[PDB]
Amino acid sequence: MNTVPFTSAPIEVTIGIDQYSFNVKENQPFHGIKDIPIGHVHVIHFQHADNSSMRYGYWFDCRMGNFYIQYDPKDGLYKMMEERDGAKFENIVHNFKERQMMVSYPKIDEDDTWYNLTEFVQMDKIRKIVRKDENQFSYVDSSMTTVQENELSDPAHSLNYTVINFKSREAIRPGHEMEDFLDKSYYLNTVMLQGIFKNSSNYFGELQFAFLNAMFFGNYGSSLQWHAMIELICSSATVPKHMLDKLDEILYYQIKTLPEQYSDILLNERVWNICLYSSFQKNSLHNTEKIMENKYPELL
Amino acid sequence: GAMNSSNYAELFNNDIKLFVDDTNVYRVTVHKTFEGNVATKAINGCIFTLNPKTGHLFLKIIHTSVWAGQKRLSQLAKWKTAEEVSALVRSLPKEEQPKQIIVTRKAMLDPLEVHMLDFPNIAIRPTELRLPFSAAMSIDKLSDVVMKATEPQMVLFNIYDDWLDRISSYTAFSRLTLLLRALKTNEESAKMILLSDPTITIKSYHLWPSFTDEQWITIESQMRDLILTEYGRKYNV
Repeated sequence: MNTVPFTSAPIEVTIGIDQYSFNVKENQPFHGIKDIPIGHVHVIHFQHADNSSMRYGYWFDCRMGNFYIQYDPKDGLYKMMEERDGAKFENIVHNFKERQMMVSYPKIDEDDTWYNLTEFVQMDKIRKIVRKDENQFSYVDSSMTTVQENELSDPAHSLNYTVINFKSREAIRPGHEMEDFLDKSYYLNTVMLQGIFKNSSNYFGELQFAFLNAMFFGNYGSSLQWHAMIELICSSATVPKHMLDKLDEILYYQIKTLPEQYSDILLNERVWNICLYSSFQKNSLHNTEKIMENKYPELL
Repeated sequence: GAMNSSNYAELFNNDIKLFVDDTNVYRVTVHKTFEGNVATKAINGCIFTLNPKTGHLFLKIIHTSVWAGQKRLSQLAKWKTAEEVSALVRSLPKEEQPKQIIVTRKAMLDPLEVHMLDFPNIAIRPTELRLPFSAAMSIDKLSDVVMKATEPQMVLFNIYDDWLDRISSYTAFSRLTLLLRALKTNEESAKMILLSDPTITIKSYHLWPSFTDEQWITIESQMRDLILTEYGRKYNV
């Protein structure tokens, strides 16, 4: 059970840790988050009380180092940093725990929600989408644009999601125009799975990461990527049976976790109607179709 | 964006452009079977690819053999159209390739865009204009070469005959769209108007009769009258 200590909380802020969140008052004696489950990535995210614009946060894995949060009054945000001195860090955490100035990661024993949302998500893949090689953790915010969005302007602050474009030479074999456009199986299986991602686990990891950035930061480019990766599978007539079964589980937990009040902005009507009712896989996503019909029948 | 009443003069500028109309690509007769079910029988069709500035018509004849053993023919017809338009562009010298292709039906956009991926600088555009190019098969010489075809064939025409010697490409296009709109609304009446005077003939190398400038004014008036009559009938107004 790992800990992310906070130096202090000088500005009033809503702090998120994965799907949980806590309001902290200006100068409230708050010194961090303990009992963080080992074995998963995690995200610690922020929304200032005085500027509900720019949700921002940090993806990290406590197996990779000792991380803490400290407010920077110059850049005006909570920053993640690595403590390289193990003994200084253990002494900081032990003191804050003794003074009970830390919130406990509030996981119910029965509850596999976080595992289910991050099953294929790996820190090493996050660090290739979010390029800042001198840190072991990754900063994401509401405003960061994707490589694909940029093509259509600061490269160092981009989300390097895999570009998916249904009307591209990458997607369409010369001589198989109609076949490849109406059945995206060669784009899914040869170009994306065999070629770029190497396996379904890396594809799902990027799909799950895109969703989580959409949900936690309202990152529009991430929402675009999540839907594109769903549509590429649903629009393929030939998909391995293990992948369809796994996709139904992935999407079920994503739709289950989505705040009810954000379905209007975070869910693309066209993609979901096409995926559940028109696509090759209209009958392959039973769990997802049932939760969508019970939770968001207006969208459909 | 969309070609409309607003940007109509753009058709007659010096940027090469083609209209593509796929209406007549997949053509069928619907009939009863012996068992009293319904079946279709395909007949030869054509792609109508027109340069509105020069009148050059690339009439690609679609022989019924194309459809043999294929499913979802109305879908396939759009992709076959886009394949043949792409092939036509690739066959043209670079300086003759269009800068824009305007499709008369929005359902042609995705098929043509995907077939033209190798030409990122050729703009594929829809139109808000309700153009009467479906009536091309009411032009006897075009109908005749399509029906007689025994294999896939491209036939080249000038749909304006020699009109551009006397009139601009704006005026020529307006005369063509009026003739085709009349043929579309009441074919029999339009054909009667065009052939009524036995002394005005169609040249072997032409599609339309050899009207003088004054006879064209009379003809164009007769076509306008035909169209408005039919309209009052259609709508009881």
